[PDB]
Amino acid sequence: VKKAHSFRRKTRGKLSKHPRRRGLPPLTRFLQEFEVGQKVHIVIEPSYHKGMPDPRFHGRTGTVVGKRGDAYIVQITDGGKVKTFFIHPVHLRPQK
Amino acid sequence: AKLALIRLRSGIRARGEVRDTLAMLRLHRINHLVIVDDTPSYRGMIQKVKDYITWGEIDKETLAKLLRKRGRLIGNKPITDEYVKEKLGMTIEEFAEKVVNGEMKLRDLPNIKPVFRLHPPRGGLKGSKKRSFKEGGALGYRGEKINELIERML
RNA sequence: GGUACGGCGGCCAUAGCGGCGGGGCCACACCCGGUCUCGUUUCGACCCCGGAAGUUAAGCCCGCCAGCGUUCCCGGGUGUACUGCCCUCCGAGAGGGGGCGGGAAACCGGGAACGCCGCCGGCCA
RNA sequence: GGUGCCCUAAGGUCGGCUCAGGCGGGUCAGGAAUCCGCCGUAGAGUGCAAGGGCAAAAGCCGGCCUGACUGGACCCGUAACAGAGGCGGGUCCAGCCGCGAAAGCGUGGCCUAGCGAACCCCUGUGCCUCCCCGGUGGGGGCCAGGGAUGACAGAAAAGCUACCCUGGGGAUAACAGAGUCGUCUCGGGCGAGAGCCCAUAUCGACCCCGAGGCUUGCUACCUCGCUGUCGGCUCUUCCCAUCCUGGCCCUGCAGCAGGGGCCAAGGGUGGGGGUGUUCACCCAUUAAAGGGGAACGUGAGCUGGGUUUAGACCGUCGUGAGACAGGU
RNA sequence: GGGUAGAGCACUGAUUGGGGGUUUAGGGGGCGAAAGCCUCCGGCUCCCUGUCAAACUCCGAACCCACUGCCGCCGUAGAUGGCCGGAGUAGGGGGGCGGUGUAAGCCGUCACCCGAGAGGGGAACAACCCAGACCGGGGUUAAGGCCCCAAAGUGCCGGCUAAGUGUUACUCCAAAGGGUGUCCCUGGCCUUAGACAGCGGCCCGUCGAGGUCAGGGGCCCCGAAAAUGGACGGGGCUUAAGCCGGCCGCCGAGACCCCGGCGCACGGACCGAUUGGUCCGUGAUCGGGUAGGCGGGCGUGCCGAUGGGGCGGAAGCCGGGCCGUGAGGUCCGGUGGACCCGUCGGUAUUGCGGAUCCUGCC
RNA sequence: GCCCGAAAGGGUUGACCCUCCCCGAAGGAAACACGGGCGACCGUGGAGUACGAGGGGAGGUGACCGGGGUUGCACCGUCCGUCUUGGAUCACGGGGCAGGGAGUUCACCCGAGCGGCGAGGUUAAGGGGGUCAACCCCGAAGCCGCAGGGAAACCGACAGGUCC
Repeated sequence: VKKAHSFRRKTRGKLSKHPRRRGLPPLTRFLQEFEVGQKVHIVIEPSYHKGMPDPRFHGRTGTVVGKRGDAYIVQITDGGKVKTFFIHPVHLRPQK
Repeated sequence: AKLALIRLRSGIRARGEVRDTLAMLRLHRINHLVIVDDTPSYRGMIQKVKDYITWGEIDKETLAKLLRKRGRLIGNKPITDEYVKEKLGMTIEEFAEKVVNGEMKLRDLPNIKPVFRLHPPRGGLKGSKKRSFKEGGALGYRGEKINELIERML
């Protein structure tokens, strides 16, 4: 049967943890800062449900083009299209 | 070192990546030969096209013969001792010796075409086009034995 | 310069769990009371308040133990299982073989490991 | 495997605490449970499925509250890449507020299901407007909420045709062909054993390996105005997987006979009764009265009994018109 | 960044047997004076042994994806990209991968081919092998092949097969189980007398030289029955014209090399009544094509202009030549007896093989 | 191979054919002298010679050639149009010949190739003249544009300040 895409479809593994992390992350990640032009990996922490991008884009690398509130504005390319996301720094990781 | 690559097989019934890599190597047609410098970035592409080409390490005398008999300039004009002696200060044997053992690039000749277009081998390929040279066939890595084949194709 | 002293942290088990043995100006705890601050759907036990007669026994500090768990290394297992590309190779078929490239898991034997780093303070002399 | 809900708390926030089970202690029939200690990485619990997440909590126990609000902006998904009305979610700016010592959090439910265009209508709210001008009653417009289309991107909606018609279709059934062989038919391996005793004269379990495409099914490659017909009569030819006729072998072969096997397809294999029958059943003879293939051979060769076109009767079903892979 | 293959039992759930400890959640009885102090078939917690997972994971590839820098390729002869406009396409198939299904098939996926793709081979063959095609010539190779049909070997060396087995890369080939039929590699027990073969009650004289049991491989044999007359493509082939392990020369495409000719694309120079032309340069990186888009040319009837032809014979018709890729143009001869053509610019009932097309003739 | 010819095609101002000299792309021999290999064969030198598409020259000869009709031998070749994944099909249409026979016109909208005027552009109906359906002059009514936003009442802007 045909089934539409939703936020948590086929996310069993990708939004799961190994049972030796299991909880609140350390706080450096919560308190990261970023500059415009910095490349960032999109890596979702499944224990924090605010500022969560669609898991479809988990594993990609984008560029920061600004801030709004505590969230950063990240651009990616999907085909020819450019897409824009508001992501909490906990779901992000810098390149290098 | 300098590697000589000869194209042996058709691209009908090959994958598009293979076709594109051969085009990047300037090996568009059968029985065409290119000279390349040995590096990881070229070795990867060779490994990708391994089943459509032969390759090996070329020698200075064979390179000089090849420059004299099949070397061409823009316009498909042939290369001559006088042209060389003029635009540079060597003979062909000296230029090719250098090119082989470093110290000069082929491109250092103005208006030199990078593709050597050969004729098929005298007496035939002495192996099957469907197999590797090591197991008795024609395809893949030779060594100094690529020079024997070039001479038959020259 | 010293101190078997303490506060705020980082990396989050090579740091844990457990066992053994040692210590007390300063310090850190346990300890006695509860009128008052706060409170016990009953107990001043726990939280809070007031202070030290008194204790090194516990926590804490110090050193050790390879017992459990954890991470790393060398060698075997083994270039084994699996696998990307090509094949007028085999085989009735399934399924296998050859060339060029990648490459485990269990298990076995032998070694390292019973935390590392940052900031400011206190006390003795 | 679940939803088309439920909750003034199961919503917001602050504080404090830690679960299931097991063991050892006591009153108790299974005892549901109340009491004490230890161990104990979550085995518990969470408004609800499944998966994910969570331990000085996102769980338990309490206290104060109503951010389950107003005005607006930009993003993601449904619908990758690659277009979308409506729906859902995210990040913020202001306003007015809640919890809190404060930092902070709060735009319902720890995350992902719980619903819906145009046109018309009802309610709230304050403004614009109605044909020369000005009043009164009434009407129209802008904004917000609500009333439904589950065939859920949304017609207001029951049947028969055998008296049937048109346009088309092998994109799609009946039939011959083609494919396949579960099923079927015909075999085999081993040997449980049965046979006075003796595995294999004869019979051979349960498991395992195959041939054929003449039995039925499966599929949908060919053919929709090629011929669509079953059976019988007539006429020709082919196979052997042999009933009789010729020749042999073993036997639980005395003879007469039987049983089981090998070679062999040159010849034979008939006549009648009831039924449309093929088949099957029966009778008298007979050396025996074998079976299959050839578009289930053979309707530009015959027949037309059967095969529910148009007429008619019975039964049954149906309000009825009518129908019946039922009969006449 | 990711949990597939593989692997394993650390979670969830399945699953054999033993050796022990608590005994009982519980019906059976036994000495059961009665659920009894105590045991029997059974539950709980260990240890050793043996098995599993599409909806399990203490582990964990090959591979794929995004991004950074470099190598390579494309790009000022203007890419990537954006705007405007014109479409066609909504029945796909072969081959490889997955799920389902006895299977044939059904449903998806990759995007090499057929569709829309000539030529050389496989006997003929949509998609299996070689190889992508302007024209005229000369050469070398590919796939495969070399007894005759049929271009090129009755080719060479070592060995196997006796069944016409075979003479089949694929499209288009029957097993479980048996035979030591023959050629080979191994391992144990025998062997100065062993396996029988004879005279007699293990052996003396006997024969005297190798024998016997096990495992393994190569080729073949059995298992193996159908309908018109017949298929390694045919003839036929047996130290092969079959098979295995290797080798040596030849034949064979439109592919590759060379010479000449045509066109296209881009750039440039020059000459022009105006969508142009002659020439030069570059082209290993231009030269197949269905639906479909774009560019330039040929032909037909009438008008405004311009140049012309015709009784010393127009149009039309029959037969022949030359030019032109070509659609077509023009000349010669014959028949005929009154009108016709070229160029520039406009206009249109403007081009037929087919509609079970229409009218007429045969 | 048999047959026929016009002269529009060519040709005695030289058809065809024969021999010799020069240059020659890619490609490329053999005999022969030695040697390697059990052999089928190979290497060396002969030799990049002799040849070789083609590009030029010189002499002997003296009349055809190109073409056309029909036909023999060898090699190759399953008609045309159509839907269809797939056509020589036992899928549909298809005896022969000649003439006929299918993207037209108007109104509105979107674009383009060119041309005229230009902050303005353009006339309609109609009228006047003439050599009278052709030609010349007049005629801006209206339409688009020059300022928009807003349901409506209503309100009502940079003819240039900075940078790449």
